[PDB]
Amino acid sequence: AATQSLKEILKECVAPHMADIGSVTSSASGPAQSVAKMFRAVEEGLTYKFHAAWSSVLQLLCVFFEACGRQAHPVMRKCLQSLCDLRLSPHFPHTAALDQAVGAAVTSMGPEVVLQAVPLEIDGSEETLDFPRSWLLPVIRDHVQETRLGFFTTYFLPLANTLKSKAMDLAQAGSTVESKIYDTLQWQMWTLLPGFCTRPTDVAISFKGLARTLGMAISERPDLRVTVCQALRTLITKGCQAEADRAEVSRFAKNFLPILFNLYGQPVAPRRAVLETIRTYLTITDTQLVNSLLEKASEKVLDPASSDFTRLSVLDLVVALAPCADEAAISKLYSTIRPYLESKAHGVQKKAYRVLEEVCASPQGPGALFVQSHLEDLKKTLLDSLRSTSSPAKRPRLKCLLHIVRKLSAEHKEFITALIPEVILCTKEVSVGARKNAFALLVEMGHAFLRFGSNQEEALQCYLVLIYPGLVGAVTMVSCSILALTHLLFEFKGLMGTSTVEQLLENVCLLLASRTRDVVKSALGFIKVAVTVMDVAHLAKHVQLVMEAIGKLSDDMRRHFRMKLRNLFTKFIRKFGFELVKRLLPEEYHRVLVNIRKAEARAK
Amino acid sequence: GRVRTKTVKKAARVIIEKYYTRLGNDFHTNKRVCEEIAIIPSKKLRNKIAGYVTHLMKRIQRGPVRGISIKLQEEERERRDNYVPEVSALDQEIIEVDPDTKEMLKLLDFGSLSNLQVTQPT
Amino acid sequence: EWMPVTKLGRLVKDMKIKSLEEIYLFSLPIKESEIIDFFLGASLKDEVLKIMPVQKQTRAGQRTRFKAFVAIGDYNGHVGLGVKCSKEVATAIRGAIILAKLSIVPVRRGYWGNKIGKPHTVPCKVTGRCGSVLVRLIPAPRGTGIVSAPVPKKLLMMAGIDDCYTSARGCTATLGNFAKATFDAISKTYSYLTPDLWKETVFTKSPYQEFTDHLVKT
RNA sequence: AGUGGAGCCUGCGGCUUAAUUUGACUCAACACGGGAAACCUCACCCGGCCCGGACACGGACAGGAUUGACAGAUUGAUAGCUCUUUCUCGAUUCCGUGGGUGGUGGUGCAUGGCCGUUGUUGGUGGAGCGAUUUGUCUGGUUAAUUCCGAUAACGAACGACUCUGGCAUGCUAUUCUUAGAGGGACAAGUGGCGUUCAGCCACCCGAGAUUGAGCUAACAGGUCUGUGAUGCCCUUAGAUGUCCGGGGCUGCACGCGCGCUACACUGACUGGCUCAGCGUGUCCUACGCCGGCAGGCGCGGGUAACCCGUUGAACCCCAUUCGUGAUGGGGAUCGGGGAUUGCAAUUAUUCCCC
Repeated sequence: AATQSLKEILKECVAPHMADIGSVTSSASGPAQSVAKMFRAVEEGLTYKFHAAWSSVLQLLCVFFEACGRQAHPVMRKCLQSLCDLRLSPHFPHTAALDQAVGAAVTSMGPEVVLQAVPLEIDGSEETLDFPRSWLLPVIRDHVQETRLGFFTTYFLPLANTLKSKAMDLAQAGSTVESKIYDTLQWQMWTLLPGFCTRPTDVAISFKGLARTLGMAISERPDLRVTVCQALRTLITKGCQAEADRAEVSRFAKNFLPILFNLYGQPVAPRRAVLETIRTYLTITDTQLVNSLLEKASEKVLDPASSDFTRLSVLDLVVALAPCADEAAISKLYSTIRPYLESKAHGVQKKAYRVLEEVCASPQGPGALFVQSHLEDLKKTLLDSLRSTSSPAKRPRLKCLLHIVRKLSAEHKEFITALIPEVILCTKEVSVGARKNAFALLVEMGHAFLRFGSNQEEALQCYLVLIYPGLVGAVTMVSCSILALTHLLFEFKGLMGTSTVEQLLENVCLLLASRTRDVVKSALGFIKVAVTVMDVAHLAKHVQLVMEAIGKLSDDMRRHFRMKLRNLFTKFIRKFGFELVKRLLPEEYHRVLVNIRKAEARAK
Repeated sequence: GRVRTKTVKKAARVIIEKYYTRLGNDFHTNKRVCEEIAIIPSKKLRNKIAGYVTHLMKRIQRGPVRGISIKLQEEERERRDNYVPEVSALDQEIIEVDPDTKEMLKLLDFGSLSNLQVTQPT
Repeated sequence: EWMPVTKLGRLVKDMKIKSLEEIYLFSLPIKESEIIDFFLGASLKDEVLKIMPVQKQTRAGQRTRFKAFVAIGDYNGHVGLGVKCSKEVATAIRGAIILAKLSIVPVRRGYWGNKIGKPHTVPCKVTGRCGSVLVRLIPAPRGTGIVSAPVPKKLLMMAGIDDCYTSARGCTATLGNFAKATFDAISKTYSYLTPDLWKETVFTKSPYQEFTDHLVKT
């Protein structure tokens, strides 16, 4: 109670008044001296006499730091030294709380003043191997967000460079334990840079001192590269709020793009981190350099004297460059990519479909203007390339169709009713990502037909009678249609109209009589979804038919699908009486039925 | 979902307890060093151990550096196990030999030995 | 489902060892009963020689247990003998069956007079001894059958011995000693050397040395 | 501190009785059966009404078989379960004769229903033909086959399972068909949510970030009333037959034991003083009046940290009388009255006063 109370005064009474009070020193006069008395009392409450409230005391110091660090910094260095001293105990059960408190102090402060308070003793050449303040580097990594980058340069570049040099010097010297420890220490020091890139205050002047250093660290220092990439990504994701900062990042982007392109295009490496960095770093650069690099990449792809790995790497660069170009470059790239959709290489078709997905991904900008400019040609090409699409290329292509259904006009029903069986066959595609995309695309046609008419229910009835014949043909595509209806029954629950759903349920029972295991499994999934979704009052009319249908299934499919029947019996027994299902089922199922009761007995 | 098994955990635990020095940040170098350190017959659980050692070394590297320092006797026990001197202890300048051993060497055709010294029993 | 532990069991599980006699050729210990159940299998018949109760003396009191003497036999080939004491009679019986499968030995069959047809009797008179019990088996002419007490009659019929003369000495009233002695004699059929086996033995490769490239894989 | 000695009360034996209902006999027999029994609570005793099967045979019944019943007379009981009154009720029958014929029977045997999860000694190895032994132990330690360690012993008990596909321009007789082997996928990487550790979500790359095969049965985990044309023994000798009235359970020479009050002066009587807690209540009681006192009368609160109730307790403290004796200590046992509780207190229910 006292901890919650003191936290409430620290959060509500003193926290909004930092701007009026200002910085406090040891010789304050007004309410700043009262804040000094606050911290003196809460620091005196840290000694050995308490020894049991230390979780509460350390939480109080944590909230005090995150409340008042920025303007109470001259006085708290003694308590930071005391907190560093407390972690030197033999058995300290409050290590996590102390780490959280020091991290809150660093977050309110920044590393410079707290390193003035408790210095790192890993400055170059040490005597022993037991570093007592090794937790400060994880604290700084996890909790630096709002400091200056120039301190990171002028402190963490030379010392980490000397530690790396000492580690490699000891590496040819035979000692392989100290070298590994120093390499781990310098790699931990290089992981602080994403923390420093969070919200810098002088990134408009200090980024000039790190451009060549980050370039050489991403060029000939592989062990840092991922973190290096992450650092730049982290910077962008929360550091281009101002305009001079973004101007500096573009001015150095004109140097960083060839380096990142050369590292991505080299043979063998963390290619996907470099690709994500390239994607974001293209989303924050000027369009003329985008057009120049896109033209160079198109020249590299169209060159027949390039290897397949080089061609695929430059196609990945084309994928990255595609959403950030202007209308003319996007149109020319689309004209170049369009003949590649019929290529017999699955990789080339996959990259072309990824380009088509990426250019249609932007909801605004030159991609959207390209979509509204070339919708007819895109529809004709995507309907023409339906027959010769490879199995991996199904996964991005559906997403591209997704990106052209979300802004589709009313006079487009033929395109949808031609795409539907491909979408169902992709709901039973090999790739799980393709299955997820096909399910989301069926949902997207479900939403898209809710915009072409005034009444939603008859529109969904039309959407269903467009997919009803799929329950008639080949066994695998009937199972496809049952899975499609199983997915569709989950989002538009009442909008189909329960009676119609009931009819579908009855049809499912006929398909429950099939010999194939996949059709039976899909029917069981549909029955589970229907039991979950549609109402018990309309279930009670249709309990008997479906439970008779699952009753006379078989011995083999009963034994194989015992868990799905167990869950169905569980749901039916939960939603109705145990005794009705007990009489109306055949003999053996009774035993399975009774087991559900102790769940209802012993989950309580 | 997916959960790790006990066998992969204990084998990875022995591997990290023994040869922490050789392991690195990349995955397939961990896989090949785990392949060449110990005897693992099947590929799948070997890849599972490689993934688990990669995860735990990423976890250990984040941890404050002191676990790594206390791994110091392992190499000394290893360097002691493989210590040799600069000069062989069996390469002695003068070796004392019984008269009967000298007769045995003479009868076994090594009568022209030069490092031998015959000490009579006094 | 059988998951073998020994190298011999792994070779038997695969198609590397074709017959049980190969294991008899190199005198290897058989430690898994599934090897016997794999090679002989359905041809094995088992007769319980004796079920008898004992009161084992423990500090809680005398507790009743059952001791089972079980002879198992592939006719026209192989026999084993097993003794097991357990809490339950079924547990003792199945333990004795397992123990008798582990002790399957092959028996030599010869001819009494001229050698026309399949061998029917023992090749020579052999003697097995167990705890003052002596069992002597003498070759018999065709059609005589096994002239013996009922217990060695059971073991000799399971051995595929069609006919034999028997002479027992000692305390025959104890069944285990008597069965173990006749088992010892029908093992000494292959322990005996005749002028038939005078040719120098050509040494083949052992299964461990022949299928070592398969055994390193598992 | 006592008990065992005394009075009273209760328990068990014993003795009485028509009955003094009953299991247990040195802890687990001894205020256990919630058993503080006046009717029930009772298992005991003395009496008195009533009827007690189906089937077969023989009678009566529609010229009522039988059911129901107001008033009055009886017996120890308002007995239409008898008489006066015989009035209604329409087959729902009741009168004898019988029978190893028995059924709301008693008891045993065999096997099954209702619920889920998937210190002892084995297993394997060593010794002995075998009973057996080793494990389960020199030492130290521990409540202990525990722990440290030694050691012919090692391990134990009381769909997260196994296999496996997509892609190979690779090896093998081999880019289009083959079938052996070797690769490749491991949550590997990224971003968020996360005890910052278990995990979750989504995504890039990737052929594959999960596509297919195999796994009612077992329980000693609990526990309980169905099947047999089941064996015996009984069945106007009711496996406690229902009801009615009255008794008894308390009776008392005596043994073995739990308890209460005492033998007093560290005390008994009288007056004044001042302090609790665990708990209770729709019977707990506040207030006033009539009362010597038990108690009555009129009124309110409380289905409850509210009203009883600041729970107004007793020992203890301070003053009075007594003064070493069967005493004013101790109160049993008796004689009279009065008032409540309850259909009923006579064999004293309880309380009050001489």
